[PDB]
Amino acid sequence: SHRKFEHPRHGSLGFLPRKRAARHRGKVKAFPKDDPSKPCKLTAFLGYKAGMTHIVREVEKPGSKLHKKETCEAVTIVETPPMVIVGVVGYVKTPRGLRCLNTVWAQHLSEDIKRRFYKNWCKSKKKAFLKYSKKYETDEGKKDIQAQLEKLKKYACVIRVLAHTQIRKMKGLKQKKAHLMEIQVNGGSIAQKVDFAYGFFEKQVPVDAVFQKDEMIDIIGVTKGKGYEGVVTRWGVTRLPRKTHRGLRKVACIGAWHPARVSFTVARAGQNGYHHRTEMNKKVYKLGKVGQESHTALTEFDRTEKDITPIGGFPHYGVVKEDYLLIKGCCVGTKKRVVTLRQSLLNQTSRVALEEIKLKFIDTSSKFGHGRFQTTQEKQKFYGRL
Amino acid sequence: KEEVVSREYTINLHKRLHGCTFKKKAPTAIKEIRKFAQKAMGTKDVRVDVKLNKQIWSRGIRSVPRRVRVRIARKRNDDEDAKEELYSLVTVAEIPAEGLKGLGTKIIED
RNA sequence: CGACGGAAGCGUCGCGGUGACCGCCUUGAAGUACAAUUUCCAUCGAGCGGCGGGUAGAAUCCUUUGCAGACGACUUAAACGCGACGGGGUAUUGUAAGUGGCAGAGUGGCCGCCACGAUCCACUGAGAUUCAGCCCUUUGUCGCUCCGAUUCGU
RNA sequence: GUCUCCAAGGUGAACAGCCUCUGGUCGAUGGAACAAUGUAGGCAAGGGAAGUCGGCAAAAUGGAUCCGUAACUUCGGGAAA
RNA sequence: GUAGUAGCAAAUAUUCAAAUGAGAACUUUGAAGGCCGAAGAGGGGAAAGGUUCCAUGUGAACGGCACUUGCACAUGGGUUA
Ligand SMILES: [K+]
Ligand SMILES: [K+]
Ligand SMILES: [K+]
Ligand SMILES: [K+]
Ligand SMILES: [K+]
Ligand SMILES: [K+]
Ligand SMILES: [K+]
Ligand SMILES: [K+]
Ligand SMILES: [K+]
Ligand SMILES: [Mg+2]
Ligand SMILES: [Mg+2]
Ligand SMILES: [Mg+2]
Ligand SMILES: [Mg+2]
Ligand SMILES: [Mg+2]
Ligand SMILES: [Mg+2]
Ligand SMILES: [Mg+2]
Ligand SMILES: [Mg+2]
Ligand SMILES: [Mg+2]
Ligand SMILES: [Mg+2]
Ligand SMILES: [Mg+2]
Ligand SMILES: [Mg+2]
Ligand SMILES: [Mg+2]
Ligand SMILES: [Mg+2]
Ligand SMILES: [Mg+2]
Ligand SMILES: [Mg+2]
Ligand SMILES: [Mg+2]
Ligand SMILES: [Mg+2]
Ligand SMILES: [Mg+2]
Ligand SMILES: [Mg+2]
Ligand SMILES: [Mg+2]
Ligand SMILES: [Mg+2]
Ligand SMILES: [Mg+2]
Ligand SMILES: [Mg+2]
Ligand SMILES: [Mg+2]
Ligand SMILES: [Mg+2]
Ligand SMILES: [Mg+2]
Ligand SMILES: [Mg+2]
Repeated sequence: SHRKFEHPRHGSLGFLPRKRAARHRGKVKAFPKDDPSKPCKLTAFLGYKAGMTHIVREVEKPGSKLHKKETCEAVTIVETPPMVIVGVVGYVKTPRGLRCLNTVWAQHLSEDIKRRFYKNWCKSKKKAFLKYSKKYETDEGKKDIQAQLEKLKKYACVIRVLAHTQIRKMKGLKQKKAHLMEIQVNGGSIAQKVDFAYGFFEKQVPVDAVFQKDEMIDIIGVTKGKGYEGVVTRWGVTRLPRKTHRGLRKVACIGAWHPARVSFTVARAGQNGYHHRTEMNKKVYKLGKVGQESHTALTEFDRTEKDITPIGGFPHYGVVKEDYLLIKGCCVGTKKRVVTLRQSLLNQTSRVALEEIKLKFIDTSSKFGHGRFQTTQEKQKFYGRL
Repeated sequence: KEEVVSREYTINLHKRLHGCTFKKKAPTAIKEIRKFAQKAMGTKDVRVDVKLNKQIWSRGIRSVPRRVRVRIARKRNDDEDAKEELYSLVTVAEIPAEGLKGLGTKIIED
């Protein structure tokens, strides 16, 4: 018989299976559509989640209750030191999808990236790319390298650069093995893309070259892990009455008599968290460039001299010293987790997307408690230098 | 370097016993000290002096001291067909007047 | 060798070298006695004995980490950094113990002194605790830097 | 499940509960982890029975001293109202 | 077959050193930390049991892990009106 009363089902069937992701680094499932008329430009960037804080800004939203008023909104700090281009890869459009044609690497590869090719770097002989690097040392070898590049210019339809992070510059991560990914190049002709990619071999690409302030971006990563979990927490099914024999944190009926099988739409206990997710429309409130006033937490209204890092350091992360992005809202994953930043696939035309951000105050009090001092000097002056 | 060596350590039992069950807290402190000696001396055979055991249990089974100053003396075992050539003896150590402030690891002379 | 071919190109074409067929010539076929698979090809795969050239690594267990975790698995680390203390930063509580007081409701002795007294004040936003899954780190102290084990080949 | 004798100190009305002395005893197979579900014990913003057959369960009340105590009543009670 | 699976989880709790032994988380001594808390996990007796009492020793089995251990096994001793 029909169910007595109607309510929507618990959970989404579009995020199945709820298994552990087969990767730790966020994978870009789709890159922005390529517009040849635009200059060559990267479409993605890697970063590390440092922590969260809140900011205050004066809203400019005509017709809104908040117009010319102040609002406090949470932000996430993503430390984004420049990436290093170490190779280029070209794909050919075939009836069976894109097929990788060839991969060309730079002559010199850092130790941090070479660690990515080993399970035990210290115990190994460190032979990776040693023979490959030698053909850059001979005229005949150089001709072969150039020939491979010309082959990409002739047949490749999609060009992606091999870029890795400088993870050594963030000592808080306690990791020396850098993260490598393919970043697609959009704009210009195929020849320009290859020339654009080859020109950056062994060079650094700052985050500012990919993203900017006030634009919407997509954040990709793996959510926080939580292990084996029951249906109530995993799927959000309501608890059973107090007097239920054999427990109340369950789904009462997991299926009708027919079909004589448990369906895949029924909530079941299992892995919760550590799932791959792609979240859209995260606005960039601030881009901090090292060596510039933008790197500090100063604002046109608050002239207190202070850094982005709260006193005592970002919990479980450390001190942010490299380029960083201030992103509205929350970011997937734990502290220190590598996150993938991607340009929006949609055309940003809403007023929120085009809104010009103007921060008034950035909170730098300690996040390891009920912090009430924005700077260490303020705290010391409070206690008579303590 | 030298098989026979003695040093004084300050063991932070508070962080090693964090979140431990009350009925196993003091017993777990003995295991943690035994593990600490093995890493600091590399000898599986670790012997705990009864005085040190008394200090660990001085405040009952729950409240183990937050920090304890101990002396670990690695020495040769001279018994017929000993399972191991060396062993470590952990005993209580005196605390200076200032306490455990600014007190690092110290090597005890002959 | 040269050029071309990227949809799975692994092929096509040109030049040179070389064999066969063909051309000419010579010679033979049988008694294999009336048929008995017309064994002989290329598709890789090879397994071996020799003759040349080429190459001189990884994975896993043990340990470590907690961005992970029921167990497996997963993310890290393994001659310089790591590890153990300590210091600083940060945070929680709310002002430690000791000393002194012409503070203290009062009370008991002696000839103001002595004794008792919860509490109060000063030293004292003091003391205690602070990664165990917080941050920085020799001003300073100390240790360890790898005995091994199991496998894997076009 | 199975009759009975002896019975310390403190707190307190109390061979109540809680702690201790004499005497007895650590006998319940151990080790490492800290998932779901469970069993036992807890707590919780704002609302306060809307839950459920039903306030089931839990919470709240609780000792002592002083004041004060209605309907009704078989005049005794009700009453620790 | 199920299956080396269900299962060993009430009665707060063990730790250190040494001795003995082929072998010790489980025996003994000492030290420490806990519990029973006198209507006891203490000290006796009536029923009922019948040698379980004591000493020494011990291959196996048994004491649902283990045991050098013993209310097990073997030998001997022990109850006076
Ligand atoms: K129904
Ligand atoms: K939720
Ligand atoms: K419910
Ligand atoms: K004081
Ligand atoms: K004070
Ligand atoms: K549980
Ligand atoms: K109700
Ligand atoms: K009897
Ligand atoms: K008689
Ligand atoms: Mg319906
Ligand atoms: Mg897709
Ligand atoms: Mg977790
Ligand atoms: Mg029931
Ligand atoms: Mg916080
Ligand atoms: Mg410290
Ligand atoms: Mg750590
Ligand atoms: Mg009394
Ligand atoms: Mg009593
Ligand atoms: Mg409530
Ligand atoms: Mg409330
Ligand atoms: Mg109410
Ligand atoms: Mg109702
Ligand atoms: Mg209802
Ligand atoms: Mg009803
Ligand atoms: Mg009830
Ligand atoms: Mg009434
Ligand atoms: Mg089992
Ligand atoms: Mg059971
Ligand atoms: Mg157990
Ligand atoms: Mg028990
Ligand atoms: Mg026992
Ligand atoms: Mg009790
Ligand atoms: Mg007691
Ligand atoms: Mg009695
Ligand atoms: Mg047995
Ligand atoms: Mg006996
Ligand atoms: Mg017998």
